[PDB]
Amino acid sequence: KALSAVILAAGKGTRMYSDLPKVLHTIAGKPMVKHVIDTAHQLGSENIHLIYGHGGDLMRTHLANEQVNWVLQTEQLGTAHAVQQAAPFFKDNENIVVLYGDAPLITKETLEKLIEAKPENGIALLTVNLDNPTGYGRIIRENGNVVAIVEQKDANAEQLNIKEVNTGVMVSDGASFKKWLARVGNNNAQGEYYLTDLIALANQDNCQVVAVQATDVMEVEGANNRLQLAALERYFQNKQASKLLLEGVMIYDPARFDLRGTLEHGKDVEIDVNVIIEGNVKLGDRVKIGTGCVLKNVVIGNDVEIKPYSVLEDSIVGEKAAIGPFSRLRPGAELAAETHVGNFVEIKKSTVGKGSKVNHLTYVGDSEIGSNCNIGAGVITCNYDGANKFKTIIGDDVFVGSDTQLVAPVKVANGATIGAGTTITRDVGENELVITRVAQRHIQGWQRPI
Amino acid sequence: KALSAVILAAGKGTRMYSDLPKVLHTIAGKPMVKHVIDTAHQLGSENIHLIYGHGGDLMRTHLANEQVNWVLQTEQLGTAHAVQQAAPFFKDNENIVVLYGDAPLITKETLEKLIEAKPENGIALLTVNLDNPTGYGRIIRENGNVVAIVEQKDANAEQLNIKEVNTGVMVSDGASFKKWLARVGNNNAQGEYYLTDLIALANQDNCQVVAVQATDVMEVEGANNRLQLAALERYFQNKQASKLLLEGVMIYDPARFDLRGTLEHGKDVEIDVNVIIEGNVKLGDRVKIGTGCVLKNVVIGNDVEIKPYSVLEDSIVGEKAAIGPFSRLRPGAELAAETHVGNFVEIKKSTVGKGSKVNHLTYVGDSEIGSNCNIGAGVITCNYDGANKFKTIIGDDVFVGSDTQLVAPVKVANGATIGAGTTITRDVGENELVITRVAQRHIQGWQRPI
Amino acid sequence: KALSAVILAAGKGTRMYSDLPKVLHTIAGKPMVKHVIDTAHQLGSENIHLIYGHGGDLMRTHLANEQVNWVLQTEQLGTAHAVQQAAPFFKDNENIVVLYGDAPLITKETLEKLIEAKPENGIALLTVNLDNPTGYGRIIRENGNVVAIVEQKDANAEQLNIKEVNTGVMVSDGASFKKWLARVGNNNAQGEYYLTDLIALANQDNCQVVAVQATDVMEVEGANNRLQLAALERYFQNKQASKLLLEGVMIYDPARFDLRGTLEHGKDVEIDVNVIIEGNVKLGDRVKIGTGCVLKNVVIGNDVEIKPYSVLEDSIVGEKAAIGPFSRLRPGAELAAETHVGNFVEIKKSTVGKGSKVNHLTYVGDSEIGSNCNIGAGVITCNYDGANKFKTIIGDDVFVGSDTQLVAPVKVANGATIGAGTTITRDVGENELVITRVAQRHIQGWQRPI
Ligand SMILES: COc1cc2nc(N3CCc4c(ccn(CC(C)C)c4=O)C3)nc(NS(=O)(=O)CC(F)(F)F)c2cc1OCC1CC1
Ligand SMILES: COc1cc2nc(N3CCc4c(ccn(CC(C)C)c4=O)C3)nc(NS(=O)(=O)CC(F)(F)F)c2cc1OCC1CC1
Ligand SMILES: COc1cc2nc(N3CCc4c(ccn(CC(C)C)c4=O)C3)nc(NS(=O)(=O)CC(F)(F)F)c2cc1OCC1CC1
Repeated sequence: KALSAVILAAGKGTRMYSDLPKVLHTIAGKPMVKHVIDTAHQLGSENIHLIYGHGGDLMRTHLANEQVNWVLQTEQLGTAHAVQQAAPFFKDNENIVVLYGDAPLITKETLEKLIEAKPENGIALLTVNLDNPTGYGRIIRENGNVVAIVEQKDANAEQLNIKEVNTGVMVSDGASFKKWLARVGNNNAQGEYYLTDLIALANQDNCQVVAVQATDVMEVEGANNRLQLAALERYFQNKQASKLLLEGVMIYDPARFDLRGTLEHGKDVEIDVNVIIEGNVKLGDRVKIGTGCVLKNVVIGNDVEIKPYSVLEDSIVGEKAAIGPFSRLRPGAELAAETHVGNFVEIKKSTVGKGSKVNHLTYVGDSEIGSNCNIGAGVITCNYDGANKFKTIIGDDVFVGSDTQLVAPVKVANGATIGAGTTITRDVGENELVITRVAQRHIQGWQRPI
Repeated sequence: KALSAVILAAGKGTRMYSDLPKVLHTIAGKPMVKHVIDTAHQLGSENIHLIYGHGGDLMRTHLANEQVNWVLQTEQLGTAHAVQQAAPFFKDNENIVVLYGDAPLITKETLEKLIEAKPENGIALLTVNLDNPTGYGRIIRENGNVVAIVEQKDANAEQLNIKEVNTGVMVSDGASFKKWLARVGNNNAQGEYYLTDLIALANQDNCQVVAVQATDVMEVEGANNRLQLAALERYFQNKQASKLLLEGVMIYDPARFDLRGTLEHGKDVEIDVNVIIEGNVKLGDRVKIGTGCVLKNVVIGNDVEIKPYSVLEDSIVGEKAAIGPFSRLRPGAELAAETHVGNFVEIKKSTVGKGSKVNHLTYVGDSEIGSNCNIGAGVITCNYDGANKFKTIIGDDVFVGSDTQLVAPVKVANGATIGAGTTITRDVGENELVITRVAQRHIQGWQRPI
Repeated sequence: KALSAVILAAGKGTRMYSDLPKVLHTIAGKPMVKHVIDTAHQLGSENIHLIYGHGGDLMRTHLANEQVNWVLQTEQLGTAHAVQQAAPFFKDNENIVVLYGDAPLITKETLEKLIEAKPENGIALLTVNLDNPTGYGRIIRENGNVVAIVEQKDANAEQLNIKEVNTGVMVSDGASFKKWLARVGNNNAQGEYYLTDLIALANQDNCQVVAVQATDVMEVEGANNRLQLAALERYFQNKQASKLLLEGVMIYDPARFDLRGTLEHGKDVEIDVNVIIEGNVKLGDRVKIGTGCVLKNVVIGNDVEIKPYSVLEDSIVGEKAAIGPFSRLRPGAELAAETHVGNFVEIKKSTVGKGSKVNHLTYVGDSEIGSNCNIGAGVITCNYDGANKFKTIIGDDVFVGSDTQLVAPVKVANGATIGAGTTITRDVGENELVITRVAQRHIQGWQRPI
């Protein structure tokens, strides 16, 4: 059969103590609900029906590009009534999986096992065994077969002893859902339609209710507060780190590694402790990343070593280049092959050509630097106090002496030499040597405090 | 009844291999004994009797402000004799809890349970179950009731099998203590009065000895060496991190978070991995703290983002300000709302006014900077080689060009413009433009090494 | 008896996905096989027979100084045939222990227990119990005594139930090895001589085969991929951290500590979270190391505090000196007693004399600085665009003003004073005051954009 999904994402998440709605809280840099959407799609869902409510505007701005059918929940009438709002879109002959935007770790493999165990015209539900089943809905079995679910507040002494609980995740065919949902009543103190009633309605229709137990508890675990979110984050990071390790990436300590995005890697990549990878990061062969580096949306060529406490964003680094320690690459930094970037160096929106070195205490912004240049310590690109930010153009084989200020817009042609302590405001021609003429007083026999 | 406490804090701590005495070793930045004092006070103790001895001078300097009664132990005659020194201060009608300055994690709740289980004229003692009870005093029970305690060196084959051990923590009324303590003899090889004898003396007086078992082993655990101290530190940090998480603080990884002081927080506060919080730190709503930051005695307004590897001490930061990465705030740094502090910037004892930006490679000390100023890269506040450190005063809307040295004492008035590479020694007036006139040699056809 | 060892180190390590051979992958900064060699030597081995093959050239370059007998494996004919290549070197009357260069954690103590349990003319083998023995060779016991080993692919339903497995580690006398090895046939599908056959051959010779069970599973664990390597690294680091803690080093969190080399320490040494120690590091008494520091091949005198995010390599630091935060010591940095090195300061191949201070935004290379000097913020040592790197010599009691460039080769004698913003190219004499004479335009009524 075909498949479509329903994700409940309307909940408030009061225990989060947040102006953000529950499902928008992130795991590895992306909202909980987004993980669930991706799994639903990877599962093969034709449609994804996102049921939303609380913090609606924030949902729509934060998930604008998500390939989903937006189903707004006006009146809060319980989960069965919410899914019923998505029900008119169900095709009779397709399976419908119900998921929760606050249980982000649910896997493709487990859901595939659940679908395949669904009997024709029946229900398949996910259940899980807990040492302490307190608070959750108990799974009721008559002679092996599943007949009902009983919540804590209704459970008798013996029922309270059942260690198998309801995860809320279930699969059934479209027509069955439409059929059973309509027959759910709200004769209760809270006056709302509970999704769990569908188990009894299937049994009363003499349809099979197969439970599939999940081996991994965390997979069906929901984050109701930030302690629980942190537990989920750590599990998810460990899962990501294990994969990379078995693929051949050396992570010196997976427990001190963070991937918040996607990583593309070559072979013999080494990643030291306390490194954070964000956005889209591509690493070529034999790249070495030292402790405390942060890489966000970067492309690193082969044989690049990144020394400790370097921070890179939206940057490109050519093969055999050397970065760090304490280097800052800001958006738009392009380093060609064999370039050197050293301590306390900031590079913004600039191209640095092959073999050029920028080794200490320097700021380069809005600049184009050619090949084999020597950019001295204390060199700074700046602007006049004016309207917009102009560019600095440096050619090949240029020597820029220590503590020189390059005032944009300015051009320094091939082979030029610029002496230490210079203020460059006029264009420098090819093979031109610029020296600052200093004026100094020398005072003899000046004695310092003894 | 009323309550007072006795804390044994005289021990040497040889296995620490330290010139510091055992109890002065820190958990979360404060001495072990200080945790115990605070718990004793929170418990409701009228008096706290600190028994001290080894490293006495260090105790008195390190705990000067502690609201305690200082009881010096001259002769080392065992624990019963030490408590006896505090005994003349016990009121007959008050409970007395005995605690240990090297078991820092003991909680208020557990101690409340112990006190309430104390029978009139009886004793209540804390005990705990261990898989491996080796080395510790075994709890001896006759037909359910506690009669004696037997140490390893006296325990027979069967007694050595008892898994319940003595934590040393006990409660009894004042008069009872005075009474039983006096009756403790020292007829032993080590020739000292053991506190444990009080169990037998109570039983021989036909008084009840109720044991209260502690559920959490770490709570009654003492640190005898630094391995054990580290285990205690990690437990204590995890307890602190859990609280903050349930209160709504997002700590991306509680296992890589350190709080060594007190934290005050608003809502939607996000704290990335490897952050250390020391002293008194106040965080407003929606503050973002990136990886590797250290905050010590700071106040952070709403909506401030602190980028990675920033270190702040005794500083104030206004709302919507931007700090980091690689920023240094030293004591006396005050940043007004909407200010910008960037990489490799050091700020010491300075006020920076609203909307001002200090973005790269800069040192500002002893300075007052107004609103909407632009402080260029490489700008440095300095002094003449003289006696004391003078101040630099900058008004509103001032432009200070790159790599400019401001030589204090100097004043730069509202709207002044200072060109790159300048040395400012004379006061700069309002709307005054200061440009350095450069002298340069230009040499054509200078060829660099090929 | 005497002892010699055989280490199998020829394996490919395909699952590592590396151009490095398996055994050259590092634990704590040194190749797996090197740990095994050191243990073999500490055990008391007269000879160490290194069997090698895959990535042979890399082995020989990476292990050049290892005191071993290099035994090249040309034809890959199974492990029994490999050890047979080392067999002509075995002395009849010595014990021979067989080890694996990919099981790096094997200890001296466990191997001593194995040797001593070896019966005369018999075999002693290491075995270990596993919950899940899947994939490994099962230990077969007849009435308590060890008779054979059966691999997964030959194991029947019941044999597959045996939870005791073969670690491959074994001891026997030289003559016995030579004797049993020769009698190993290769009548199998893979056509290779298996070392395990020696158990059956000993039993058929009516010789005792004693198994010694290992209590610690990780000790006999081999790293076949990088996930497993990381598990081994973490175990090994925790073992190293525990030792240091019990010796009196305060490591605030052993789970965030990394030692990749050797550490020599005094008393009351404090090491904050996320510190990496590499090469040979010596720490005197009461040294404080803050978070995120990296120390590689350094000597730190007594009472030195190293503030956070400092990186030191091949450097020497005198007693009571102050380093950091954000300080860089590059090879050849020597700091005398009571010196100060502050934020965003880089020091390369330079000596800094007693009480001198280098506190902000400074680069010192190839320099000699005397005692009690004041090196201002923004000070830079540089060179002319020439052939080699020349030296800067500064005497005692020199004041070097902010943002001064020192152009080597140059000498600044005792008691000289150098004003801010200076370019020093000529030698500065004793008690000479050098001030830069500035030329400035002042323009009144210059109004900035409103
Ligand atoms: C963010 O939005 C959500 C998320 C959500 N998530 C979950 N779950 C996700 C979390 C969860 C669940 C079951 C069990 N555990 C315990 C675990 C298996 C040990 C869980 O953690 C189910 N249930 C929900 N409702 S439910 O509990 O009634 C579902 C039921 F489990 F079937 F009962 C639910 C409702 C919801 O609001 C939409 C409502 C308004 C229409
Ligand atoms: C720093 O000063 C201390 C701290 C201290 N602490 C402790 N404890 C604190 C530590 C402790 C304890 C019991 C059991 N465990 C094991 C645990 C429960 C698994 C412990 O770790 C008791 N006992 C002490 N003495 S004691 O062992 O005799 C107390 C007794 F447990 F009752 F016996 C004790 C003495 C002491 O010196 C003062 C003496 C000179 C007057
Ligand atoms: C890097 O080089 C190596 C390392 C190596 N290591 C190991 N081991 C080391 C790894 C290992 C081992 C046994 C069991 N476990 C599981 C554990 C005890 C739970 C292991 O992890 C043995 N065995 C090896 N061979 S073996 O498995 O046949 C040895 C046997 F275990 F006796 F069978 C082996 C061969 C090898 O190549 C040389 C061959 C060409 C001559």
